[PDB]
Amino acid sequence: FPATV
Amino acid sequence: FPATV
Amino acid sequence: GAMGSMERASLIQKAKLAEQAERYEDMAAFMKGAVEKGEELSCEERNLLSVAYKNVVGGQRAAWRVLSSIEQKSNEEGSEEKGPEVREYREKVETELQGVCDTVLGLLDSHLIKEAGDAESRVFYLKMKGDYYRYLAEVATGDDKKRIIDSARSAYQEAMDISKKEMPPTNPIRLGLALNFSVFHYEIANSPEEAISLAKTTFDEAMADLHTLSEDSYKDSTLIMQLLRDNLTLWT
Amino acid sequence: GAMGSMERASLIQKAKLAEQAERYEDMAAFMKGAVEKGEELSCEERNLLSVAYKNVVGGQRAAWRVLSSIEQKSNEEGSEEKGPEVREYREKVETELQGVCDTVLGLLDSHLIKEAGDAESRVFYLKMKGDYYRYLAEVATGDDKKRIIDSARSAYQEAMDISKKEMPPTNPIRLGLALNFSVFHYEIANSPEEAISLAKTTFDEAMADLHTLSEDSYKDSTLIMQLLRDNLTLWT
Ligand SMILES: *CC(=O)NCC1CCN(C(=O)[C@]2(Nc3ccc(Cl)cc3)C[C@@H](C)O[C@@H](C)C2)CC1
Ligand SMILES: *CC(=O)NCC1CCN(C(=O)[C@]2(Nc3ccc(Cl)cc3)C[C@@H](C)O[C@@H](C)C2)CC1
Ligand SMILES: [Mg+2]
Ligand SMILES: [Mg+2]
Ligand SMILES: [Mg+2]
Ligand SMILES: [Mg+2]
Ligand SMILES: [Mg+2]
Ligand SMILES: [Mg+2]
Repeated sequence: FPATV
Repeated sequence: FPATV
Repeated sequence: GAMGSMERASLIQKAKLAEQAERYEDMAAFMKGAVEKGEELSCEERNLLSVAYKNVVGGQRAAWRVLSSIEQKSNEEGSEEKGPEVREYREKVETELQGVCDTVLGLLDSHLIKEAGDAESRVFYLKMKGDYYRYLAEVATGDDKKRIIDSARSAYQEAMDISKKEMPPTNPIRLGLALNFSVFHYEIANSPEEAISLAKTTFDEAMADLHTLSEDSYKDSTLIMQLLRDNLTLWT
Repeated sequence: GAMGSMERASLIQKAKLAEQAERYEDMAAFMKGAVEKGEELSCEERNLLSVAYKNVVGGQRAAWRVLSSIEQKSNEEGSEEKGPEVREYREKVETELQGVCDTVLGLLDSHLIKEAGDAESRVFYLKMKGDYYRYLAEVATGDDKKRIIDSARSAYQEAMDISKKEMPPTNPIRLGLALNFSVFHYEIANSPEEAISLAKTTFDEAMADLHTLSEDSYKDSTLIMQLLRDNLTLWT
């Protein structure tokens, strides 16, 4: 999964 | 902590 | 609300203890109680709110993905019929996830966003709005899926418009918003080119503004820039 | 009970899904529902029960220890008074922990133990009884602490007596029981010499019986023997 904050 | 199962 | 009798300051104190104890459901319940006192949140308090719910829904999303993968495998040719249990339990997890997203969206709508006038607070809440509609979109399969996706897009877009007008390109909120909206484009809107363009332009514009920063601000900005780079590397 | 309408087999199926999804509270609720159907549990089903509650209470114990350490620090000379919140939240976690232990003990008492006649089932349940009284003992500070400690001891002792009569020294249940009862001696009963003697004799007696085992049984037994060795290394 891609990075999110 | 010591090991328990 | 079960937190109605507890002082605001005590809720905040307990949310910080819950975080230390990795008790994120408790942390979220405390911060929901603090929001429902009706006063605006400080930066630190907004961060407690976001961390609590990010961790709760993050765990739900990971479980939902495990279950959805088992369910998908069950519907492949030559898979033995095992009854309704996989679908039921994925539905159970899904309904609890949607409940948490509805709870966060409800705090934002009643009344965090409308009272947030400073760009840093308003952008932060609008980003959260986009994020929790995005989590709803991840699990949506019905008549409303398009409207759910559009709700996420609209929230992110309003946050982006404010951020570009009112914050420097290195501002961590601006950066985090762009990171997430880029993921929305890639994963939800079927717009990988938009996702890549946003991540790249965000990174590059931030790079050009690092010279203005203190050491500590530079650390903050570069940490998020690396996540933009990580996504670009994954996608190209 | 909210699981009363679900088939036993479906509860078991869902407990296995919950485990895959690392949803241990759900796993425990499913297995509680399965126990409450009233039928005896197979080996596999006993393992699902134990894993679910071990993971739920394990998390509670870790959180309780974080909170108790903060509370202890708050009561040291020169620590600023911060109000009742640390104690209240440690009490909240503690009460939830005690609730889970009471729920497990209640399943064992109504009616798992009394229906368990084979040594492998009866020893396993009696070990669980000792374990959940031990967790109660960890947090006990009142009039009943001695009786709680004795309840744990008595359950472990009955399990030990059966295990030594009816199982080989390498049997994984016998080994796990001894490991845990040794920890009880060290951590709860203030009996480190007893703890060490039990761990050493258990290890040595197992070692002497490994020659009788298949490769797969040898793997199972040696895995637990290593935990005995690890504890001995910690304690000597
Ligand atoms: C009140 C406020 O301004 N909060 C922003 C603050 C910026 C620094 N920071 C982060 O960099 C991380 N979290 C987020 C969360 C949301 C947004 Cl919009 C940006 C950043 C936390 C740290 C530990 O890790 C980085 C990768 C993200 C905390 C929030
Ligand atoms: C039905 C039954 O006989 N279960 C016993 C079985 C033995 C093998 N095993 C283990 O070794 C571990 N868990 C426990 C739990 C309880 C007891 Cl009394 C002994 C062992 C699990 C594995 C993954 O790791 C080892 C260290 C412990 C599972 C339970
Ligand atoms: Mg007040
Ligand atoms: Mg649904
Ligand atoms: Mg644009
Ligand atoms: Mg039936
Ligand atoms: Mg108490
Ligand atoms: Mg003895």
